[PDB]
Amino acid sequence: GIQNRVALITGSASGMGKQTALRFAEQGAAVVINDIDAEKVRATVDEFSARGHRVLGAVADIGNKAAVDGMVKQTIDAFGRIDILVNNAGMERAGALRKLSEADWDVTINVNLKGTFLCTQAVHGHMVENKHGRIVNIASRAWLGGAGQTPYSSAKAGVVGMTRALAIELGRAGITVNCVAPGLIHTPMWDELPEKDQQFLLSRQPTGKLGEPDDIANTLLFLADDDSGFVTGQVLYVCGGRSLFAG
Amino acid sequence: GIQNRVALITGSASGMGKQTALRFAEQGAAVVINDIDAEKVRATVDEFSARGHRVLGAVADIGNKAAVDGMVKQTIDAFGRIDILVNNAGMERAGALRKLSEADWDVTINVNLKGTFLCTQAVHGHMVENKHGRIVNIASRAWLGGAGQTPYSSAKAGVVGMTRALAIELGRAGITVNCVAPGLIHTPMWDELPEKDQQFLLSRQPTGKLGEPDDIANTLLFLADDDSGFVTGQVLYVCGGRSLFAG
Amino acid sequence: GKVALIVNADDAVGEAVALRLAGSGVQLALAGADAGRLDKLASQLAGKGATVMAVATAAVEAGAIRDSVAQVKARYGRIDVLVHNESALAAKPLPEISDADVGAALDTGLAAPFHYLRAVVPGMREAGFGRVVNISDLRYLGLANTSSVAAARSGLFGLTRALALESARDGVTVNTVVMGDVDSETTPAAEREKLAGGIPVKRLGTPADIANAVGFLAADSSKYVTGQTLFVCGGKSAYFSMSI
Amino acid sequence: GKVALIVNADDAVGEAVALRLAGSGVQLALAGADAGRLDKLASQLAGKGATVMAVATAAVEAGAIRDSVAQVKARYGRIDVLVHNESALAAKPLPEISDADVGAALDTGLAAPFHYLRAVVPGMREAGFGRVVNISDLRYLGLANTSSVAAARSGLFGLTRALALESARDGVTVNTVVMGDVDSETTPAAEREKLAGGIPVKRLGTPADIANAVGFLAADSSKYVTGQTLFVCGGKSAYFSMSI
Ligand SMILES: NC(=O)c1ccc[n+]([C@@H]2O[C@H](COP(=O)([O-])OP(=O)(O)OC[C@H]3O[C@@H](n4cnc5c(N)ncnc54)[C@H](O)[C@@H]3O)[C@@H](O)[C@H]2O)c1
Ligand SMILES: NC(=O)c1ccc[n+]([C@@H]2O[C@H](COP(=O)([O-])OP(=O)(O)OC[C@H]3O[C@@H](n4cnc5c(N)ncnc54)[C@H](O)[C@@H]3O)[C@@H](O)[C@H]2O)c1
Repeated sequence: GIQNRVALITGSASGMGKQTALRFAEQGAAVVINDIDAEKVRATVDEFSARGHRVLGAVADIGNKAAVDGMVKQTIDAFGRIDILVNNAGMERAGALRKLSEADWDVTINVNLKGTFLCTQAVHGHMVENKHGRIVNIASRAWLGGAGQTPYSSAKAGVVGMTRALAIELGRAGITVNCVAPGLIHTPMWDELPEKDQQFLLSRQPTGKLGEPDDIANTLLFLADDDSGFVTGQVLYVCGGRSLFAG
Repeated sequence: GIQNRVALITGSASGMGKQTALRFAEQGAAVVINDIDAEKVRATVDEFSARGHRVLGAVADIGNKAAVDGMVKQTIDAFGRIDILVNNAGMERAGALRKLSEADWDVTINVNLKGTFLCTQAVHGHMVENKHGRIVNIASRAWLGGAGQTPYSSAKAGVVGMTRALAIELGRAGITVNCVAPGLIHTPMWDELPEKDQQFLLSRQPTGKLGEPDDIANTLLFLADDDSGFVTGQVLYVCGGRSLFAG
Repeated sequence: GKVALIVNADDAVGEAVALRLAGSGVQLALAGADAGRLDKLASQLAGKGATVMAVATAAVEAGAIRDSVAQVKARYGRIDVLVHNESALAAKPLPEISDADVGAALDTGLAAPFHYLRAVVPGMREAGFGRVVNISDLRYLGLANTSSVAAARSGLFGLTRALALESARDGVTVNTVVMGDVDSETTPAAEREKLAGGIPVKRLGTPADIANAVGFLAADSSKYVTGQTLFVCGGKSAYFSMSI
Repeated sequence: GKVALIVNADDAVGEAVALRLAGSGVQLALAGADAGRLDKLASQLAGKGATVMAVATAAVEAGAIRDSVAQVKARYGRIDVLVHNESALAAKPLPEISDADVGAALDTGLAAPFHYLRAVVPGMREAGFGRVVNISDLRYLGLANTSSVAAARSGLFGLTRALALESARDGVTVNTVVMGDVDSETTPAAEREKLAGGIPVKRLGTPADIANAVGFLAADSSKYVTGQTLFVCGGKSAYFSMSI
């Protein structure tokens, strides 16, 4: 289990990150709700506290080192330790190679790849002190390559290399570093779409059904578990088989 | 073959990049020597033309978009086309996670990952018009993860994802996008070592011998060949088998 | 997700898998070659309160395997979970590899698990629920002096993924747990100290480590995870190309 | 004055490989099941000026393979290059797979090439030079309705890498060319446009594409490239997890 562990989930004020935080809190963890959206932070913190959960809001642009350090300080002041870090905050600017602005590239790299580097760096020293840590990075099936997704594929593939490098380096300190690569997941974007969009993608799913945020939360609960200390350096797809062939 | 193809090799004023340019020119190609070291560009350009090779020097910081665009414009003014691009320019800032400055990260990413993105973007439109292109990116065995190499492993892993993404996207335009991951290669650094170190590393080489710069040049010659238009999206290790198990 | 068959349950990993699954209320069927060891295991599990049956069988021929499966289905009426623990294989340098060493490795290492999957997957797709977990090890990636083991284990990679895709629509998942180095209490302390140094987490794996990953993949809620090659290795798999 | 054995040379891919190597001055030995096809191919190659011998054989048993190997080494005195072109295998949904379908796929797809490697690899290590190129296809990764093919082809992944590491010190390399979709002039034109649409370069592969990759790996200068799984697929392998 993860009873009495402290979990920092970046970008967890909405979407699957929030659902991962909820399920973590329900399984006995103190959760830090993070987002760059300070109002989404407060709303989720309020929601969780009402549900009886041990929760702290930590507003910070995880792409900014100073903001990241303040988040980690706020977490340590509050809970005294950081047992689990889920680098869930991410974003994408996509487009044909010729249409990608330098800014489309810089930001996708900054949030997904550097942000994951900044949070992992700022947190790991505390896990070293406690001789226990779980770092799980959220990548994507798109690290395998997606047309029109040069920045996203580059960034999330970089997250895969970081996962492998740090799994090797931090293992001796009792820290595991793993990566979850979600395929296609039922999201608010999805519910705000027109039918014809939906029916093409579903047709590309081996299960014929969409994955749900709980599928991600449940997979992350496994990797974060106290019992999963011998699992590290892994890239685990939550795709319903789509990652086996995405053509 | 590659007779009378135009090849832009980033970071080819010294080291393996330099030697790939020489072998490319010897096989009939027009080569653009690029580096940030303007004196090494001049000396190498001097060396090459003396050998009778069609060569152009293009000093430019591959991490700077304007410098890259000026490089490509100079290349197009000189040779009218760019058939082959080798993203060989690279560097590394390494160290334990806690010891990595924010600048250690930013530069490794900028040169290796963004630099490869900038050159690929600026060149690919010319290959689209010519309905022919060969893009080869130099990654590293360390994209699989290396202790103390978080930035390098992250950056080069990102190059692998970019290779896959653009192999998918640019294929319809007659452009292949491949990646070479060099293992251990005899470099000037190598000679800067004591026997006791040297004999440890070699012993971890399955062949028991070092790779030489020609090993990369020849693999690059294969991927760039006119005959290799159906090879794309590949990560080819030039490691003497060390990449099969690097533990 | 109430019934599970553990093939080759008669070793320390099989025991640990049985304990984890029984711990979650799963009814168990334990197949293996060593009836003595199998019965002792069933006795212990029943003694703790688990529903369990044993089936002695050292078979690799398809017909015998289908029979074993039928026994289980006779008792429980369904197989929700199939865990194929690997059988021991002799790793040897190429020169020491005989014509029969090749055939045996393929039969016990690859054909046998295939036959189990053929006997169980159709049932699972028909019932609309299935969790298949293949237990392999790092030799499938290929190391010196393991060619006959590597050839057999390596076949499970494409096999599991092929059937994962073939069965996906009918609520079945097929995944692989790849064991790294597992402590055994018959290994010399000197080969433990040497092996642990080469593992990033600096310890050997335990059978419980393996069962924990198997239990995750077999859970009712792991319905969107299929075709996976999950290493339980302490990080040693990060040293291999093509493990991701 | 280099010598190469092409197993299953009696198809369009085998022809193209033979032509590429002959173009580089390699002395050729062609093994295959269709002696008629082999003789015609050797006749054409001799007609173009190549040094070539043929050896008919539809064998999957080791002894017969070792003999075929003996014939070649009698003529040339050494085998510097071994290219194992894959033999056709029928992919079918799981229900249509019989007990003998499993054994046959393994025998020709995995056991037979293994036997060729055992008969040739030791010689290469003794002479200090060897180039082994296994030709597989995308089904080794596992697709729906290919389980019997995938199990066999997938075994070559660990097998090739195992012997690559085992032979590295003696100047031998073992690599794999994985074929994507290759045109064959018996596919329906509607399946050419259908397949080509799903390939990033938007065309089917040719036998020459495959031979170009085989010729690179077999070249004298590819002495530092070993254990590789090189896809010649037009980019279609980029859609698979675990192809890198
Ligand atoms: N089907 C999918 O949604 C899908 C598929 C593959 C991968 N992923 C990845 O999963 C993760 C989350 O999925 P999602 O659907 O919720 O995407 P999302 O757009 O909803 O982003 C998740 C949260 O991250 C926050 N965020 C963005 N930038 C931030 C920053 N600099 N600092 C702090 N917070 C920031 C956002 O406010 C948002 O609430 C992402 O990393 C995404 O790349 C999602
Ligand atoms: N044994 C090895 O050296 C080895 C091993 C694995 C990978 N690699 C990679 O292969 C490539 C070449 O290897 P190398 O040893 O010759 O590296 P190197 O640093 O010695 O040479 C690369 C050249 O690129 C130049 N360059 C051009 N533009 C630059 C820019 N914007 N920023 C920084 N430098 C710029 C550098 O001045 C340098 O001369 C690198 O990408 C390296 O990461 C090398």
